[PDB]
Amino acid sequence: ADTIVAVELDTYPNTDIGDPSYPHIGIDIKSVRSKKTAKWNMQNGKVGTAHIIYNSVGKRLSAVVSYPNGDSATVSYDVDLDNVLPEWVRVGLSATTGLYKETNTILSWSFTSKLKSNSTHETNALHFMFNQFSKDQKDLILQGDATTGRDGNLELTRVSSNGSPQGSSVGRALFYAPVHIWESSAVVASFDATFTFLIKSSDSHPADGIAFFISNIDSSIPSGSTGRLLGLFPDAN
Amino acid sequence: ADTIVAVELDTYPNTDIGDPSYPHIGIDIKSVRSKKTAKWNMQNGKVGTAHIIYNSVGKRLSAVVSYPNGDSATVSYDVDLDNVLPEWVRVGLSATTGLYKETNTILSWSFTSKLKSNSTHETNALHFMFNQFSKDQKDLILQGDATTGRDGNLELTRVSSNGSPQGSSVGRALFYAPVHIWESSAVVASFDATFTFLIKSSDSHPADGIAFFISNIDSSIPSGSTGRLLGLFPDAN
Amino acid sequence: ADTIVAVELDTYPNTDIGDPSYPHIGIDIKSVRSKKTAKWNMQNGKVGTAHIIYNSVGKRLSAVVSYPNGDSATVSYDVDLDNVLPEWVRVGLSATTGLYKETNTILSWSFTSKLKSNSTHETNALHFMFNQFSKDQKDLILQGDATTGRDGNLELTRVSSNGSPQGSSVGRALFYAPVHIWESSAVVASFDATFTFLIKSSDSHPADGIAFFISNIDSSIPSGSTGRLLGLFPDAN
Amino acid sequence: ADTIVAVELDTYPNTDIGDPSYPHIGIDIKSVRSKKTAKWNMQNGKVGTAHIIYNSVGKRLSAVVSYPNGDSATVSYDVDLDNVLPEWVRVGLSATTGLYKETNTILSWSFTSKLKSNSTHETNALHFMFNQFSKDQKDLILQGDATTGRDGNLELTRVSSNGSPQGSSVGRALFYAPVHIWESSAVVASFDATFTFLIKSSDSHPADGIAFFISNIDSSIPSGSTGRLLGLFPDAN
Ligand SMILES: CO[C@H]1O[C@H](CO)[C@@H](O)[C@H](O[C@H]2O[C@H](CO)[C@@H](O)[C@H](O)[C@@H]2O)[C@@H]1O
Ligand SMILES: CO[C@H]1O[C@H](CO)[C@@H](O)[C@H](O[C@H]2O[C@H](CO)[C@@H](O)[C@H](O)[C@@H]2O)[C@@H]1O
Ligand SMILES: CO[C@H]1O[C@H](CO)[C@@H](O)[C@H](O[C@H]2O[C@H](CO)[C@@H](O)[C@H](O)[C@@H]2O)[C@@H]1O
Ligand SMILES: CO[C@H]1O[C@H](CO)[C@@H](O)[C@H](O[C@H]2O[C@H](CO)[C@@H](O)[C@H](O)[C@@H]2O)[C@@H]1O
Ligand SMILES: [Ca+2]
Ligand SMILES: [Ca+2]
Ligand SMILES: [Ca+2]
Ligand SMILES: [Ca+2]
Ligand SMILES: [Mn+2]
Ligand SMILES: [Mn+2]
Ligand SMILES: [Mn+2]
Ligand SMILES: [Mn+2]
Repeated sequence: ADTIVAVELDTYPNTDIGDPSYPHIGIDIKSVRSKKTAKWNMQNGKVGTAHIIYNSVGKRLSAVVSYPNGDSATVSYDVDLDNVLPEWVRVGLSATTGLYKETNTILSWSFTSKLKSNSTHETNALHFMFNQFSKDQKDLILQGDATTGRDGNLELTRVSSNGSPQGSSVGRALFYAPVHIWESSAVVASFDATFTFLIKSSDSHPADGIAFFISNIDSSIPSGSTGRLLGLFPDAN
Repeated sequence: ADTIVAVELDTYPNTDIGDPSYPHIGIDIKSVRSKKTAKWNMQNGKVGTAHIIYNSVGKRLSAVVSYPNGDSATVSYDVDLDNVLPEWVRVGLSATTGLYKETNTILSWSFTSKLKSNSTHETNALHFMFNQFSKDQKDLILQGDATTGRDGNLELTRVSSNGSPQGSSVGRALFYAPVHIWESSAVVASFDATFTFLIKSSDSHPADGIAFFISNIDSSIPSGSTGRLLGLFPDAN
Repeated sequence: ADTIVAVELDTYPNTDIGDPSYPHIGIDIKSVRSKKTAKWNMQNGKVGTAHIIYNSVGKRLSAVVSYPNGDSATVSYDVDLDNVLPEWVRVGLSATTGLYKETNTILSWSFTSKLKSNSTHETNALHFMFNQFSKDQKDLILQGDATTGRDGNLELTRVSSNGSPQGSSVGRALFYAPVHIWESSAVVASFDATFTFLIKSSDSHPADGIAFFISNIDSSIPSGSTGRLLGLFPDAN
Repeated sequence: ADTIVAVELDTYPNTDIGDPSYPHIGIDIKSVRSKKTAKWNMQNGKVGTAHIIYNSVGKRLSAVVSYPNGDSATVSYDVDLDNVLPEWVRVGLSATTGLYKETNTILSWSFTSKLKSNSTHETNALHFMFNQFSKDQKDLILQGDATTGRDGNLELTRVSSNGSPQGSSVGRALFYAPVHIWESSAVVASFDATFTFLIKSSDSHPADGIAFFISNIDSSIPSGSTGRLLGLFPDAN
C-alpha cells in the first residue's frame, strides 16, 4: 500500500468508519480515520480557503479552513513527518462523491517546500502557484474524473454539462515534479500549502469532500476509494 | 515597560537569576526567565545558524540553532502571540557582554512576515534579507555599541581594532519599518526569521549571549541591561 | 531639488507642458516631460493593474498597465539608474487632481528589490506587499491628502464622505523604510513594483493621474505640484 | 529538430562555426551561431555565477557572468520569446567536452517563472532552488554523462575518480516538471535563472563550455552534439 498523509475537509459524516456526526476537518496519517478532527460548518455555494502548515522544528502539522465573513475551523496534530513519510514524494488534491454528491472545485492551489541544512545557506526550495488551471496543464498529473480548463478552474470530481455534480465520482491532481520533503542533514524541513474551493451541492446532503495529500511518487487512486474513502485509501481500516 | 518576546542564545549561565547551569537557548515572554529552554553546546569560533518560526494556526513558537557538521539545539513553546505583543512592532537583534565577554557577530539576517486574511487573496507581506552589512545601513536602526561595515558584517557588541571583544558592552539592531505582526481579521499570521553568527571568546567563559527579539516600535535599550540582561530587560525578575 | 524617476499614468493631456494629445503612460527621468510615452485608453470605473520592472543588466525600465478584458499599454526606456538615482531612496505612489478631477484610488501595492553582488551569494533584498491598507499604517508615510482605511483602501487625493473626488488635491504614500536601490559591488540590481487602481471620474475629463515613483529619502511634495505636475516636480521644465 | 533557446558560456573559440576568436558569452536562438556575444575573461579554478533574466514587457533577454574579483561579462538581445518558444518547455543545463576538455561543475542552480495575466491578482508561478544535489535527485532528469551526489555537486560531463575531466563528453540536466513559460492571456511572462559553476582545466585550452537552455519538453541530446555543439545542437548551422 501507499503511504498517505492528508488534511481532509469532510462534508459527509460516515460514522461507521469513525467520522464524527458533523461535517469536519481532520488530519489523516495512513488511515481514513483521522488522528484529529474539528467540527466544520461549511457554507454551501461559497468560496472557502484552506491553509496547511508544517515545520520540522515544532513538529506540529496544522490546518485552518475559512470563508469570507466568517467562521473558521482549526485542527492541529503533533507529529514528526521524518518518521511517517518517505524522503521523496508527490503532493496532490483528491475528491470523491458517493451515493451523495457535490461539486468539488479548485479555484487556486499553491505549495512551498523548504529544506534548510546545517551548512550555509544552504536552501533547497520548490514553490508553485496556480491561480488558475488551463485546459492542457502539463505540470499537473490528473487522475480519474479530474479535469481542468472549465471556467479556468479545476474539477476534481465529474461534473455534467449543466454544472451538476455526479455520484460515485473520484478524481485527483498531483504536481508533476517529485518534492524532496525531508533530508537527514536538513535542520529545517518545512512546507506551506494553500487552496481555494467551491463546494456546491443540490440535495440536503453533500458528499464526500476534498483533501490535500502527500504520498509516494508513484501513488495512484486505490480501488473502491470513491465516496467515503475520498480517493486516498483502499480500506476504511 | 516594553513588551518583549525573545529567543535567547545564552552563553553564560547566570543561575541566581534562574538560568540552567549550561549554555542554553530559551524562549522569553516578557521576562529574562525563559519559559522554555534547551541545552546548547556552543562551538567556539564557528559560524552558527538560528531558525526562528511561528504561525498563528499551530500557535507554537519554535527555535533551532545549528552548526555545519551536525549538532543542533531545539526549543519550542506553545503560545498565542495575539495576546502578548501589540499589533504593530519592530524586530531586531541584541547582544551583551558582562564581566565575561565574547564577540557577538552577525553575518546574515533575514525576516518574513505574512498576514493572510479571510478575504481573497489577500496577503500583506514584509520580507527583508541581509547577506552583508555596509558602513551606513539606512534600513537598520543601530543602538548602543552596535556598528556595521567591518568585514561587511554587523557587530552587536563593541570590538577593538585588533578584533578583540569588550566587556560591559551592549548593542542592538532593529529593522527600520514597523511590522504588522497580527490583525484581528487575519486568519493566518506567520513569521520566520533566520540569522548566521560567529561567537568567539578568549577566556574560558563567553558571555552573555545573542537574542532575536520583537518589541514595541519605540523600544530602546533598558538602563543597565548589559551582561546577563542581554540588553532586553530592565530587571532580572 | 529632489531627484525623481517615475512611471506616470496620465489621465489628462496637458499639451502646453509637452504631453501627447491622449491619455498616456510615460517614463519620466527628473522631469514632468516624459522621456517616453505610449497611448493609453483608460476604462472609467474599472480596476487596472500596473506592472513596473527594472534590471541593471539589460538596463531597461519597463512599465505596463492592463485591465480585465485584456487591453493594455506598454512603455520601455533604456536607462542605467546607477547614474540617475541616489544609492538610497524611498519608493511610493503620488496622485493629483487639477481643475478637473477623479478618484485616485489604490487597492494593492507590492515592491521587490534585490542586490546580488559578485560574492556568494550574496543577496540583500526587500519585499513588501499590501493587498489592503489598515486605518493607521505604520509602515507607510502619508503626505498631502493621502489617507487609508474605510473600505480598506488608500485614497491618494481628497475624497468626500459621499465618495466624490476633489480638485487641486495632492497626496503621496511612501514606504517607511529607505530602500537600497543599487551598489557599486552589485553585479545585478533589480526591482519590481506592481499596483492596482480604480480611477472614477464624474466629469467627461478625469485628471490629472497616478504615479509610481522613486525619490531621495527626505523627498516631500514640492510646492504647487497639484494638477498637471502630478505631485512630483516643482516646475514644468 | 528541437527548438532551443540558450545562454552559452563558451570556453573554446571554434571560429569556423561562427565563434569570435576569444572565449565568450552568447545568446543563441535555435542556432549554434549566437545572435549576440560578449568577450569573457574566465578565471580557471574559480567559482563564477550566471544571472539570466527575461520579461515580456521589455522583451530583452539578458545574461551576466561574474566572478568574485568583481570582473564580469554582460550580453543582451532584444527578442519576443512568445513567437520563438512553445507554450510549455523544459529548462536545463548542458555541458560538453571536445578534443579539449574541462570540468563542467554546478554548485547551485535556481529558476523562477511567473505568468501575470490581466485577470487582476491571478499569478501562476514556479520556483525551484538547488543549493546542493543529492545522489538520486528525482526532480532532475539526467542525460548523457550528467551525474550527482558525492560532494553534492552536479558534474555535467564525465570526470574520473581522481577529479580529472574527460574528452568527447556531453551531459544535460533538466528540471522534472514542464514549465509554462508563457500564455496568450498573460500581460507579464518572465523568468530568472541563476547558477554557480566551477570550470577547471589542466591543459592550456579548456572546452567546450556550459549553457542554460529552454527547449521542447521531450527534448534530448542531439546525435554528435559534443564538443563545439555544446550538447544543444545537431549541427553547426
Ligand atoms: C443512506 O446512505 C448510507 O447508506 C447507503 C446504503 O448502504 C450507503 O450507500 C451510503 O454510503 C455510500 O454513499 C456515501 C455518501 O456519498 C459515501 O460516503 C459512501 O462511501 C458510500 O458510497 C451510506 O452509508
Ligand atoms: C564571573 O564573575 C561572577 O561574579 C561577579 C560577581 O562577583 C559577577 O559580576 C559576574 O557577572 C557579571 O559578569 C557576567 C558574565 O559576563 C554578566 O552576565 C553579569 O551580568 C555581570 O556583568 C559573575 O556572576
Ligand atoms: C479647462 O481646464 C484647462 O484650462 C484651464 C484654463 O486655462 C486651466 O486652468 C486648467 O488647468 C487645471 O486643470 C488641468 C487639468 O486637470 C490641470 O492639468 C492643471 O494643472 C490645472 O489643475 C486646464 O488646463
Ligand atoms: C586542435 O584542436 C582543433 O583541431 C582539431 C582537428 O585537427 C579539432 O578536432 C578540434 O575540435 C575538436 O575539439 C574541440 C575542442 O574540444 C571541440 O570543440 C570540437 O567539437 C572537436 O571535438 C579543434 O578544432
Ligand atoms: Ca466521510
Ligand atoms: Ca545568562
Ligand atoms: Ca497631464
Ligand atoms: Ca565553441
Ligand atoms: Mn472524516
Ligand atoms: Mn537564559
Ligand atoms: Mn504626461
Ligand atoms: Mn560560441
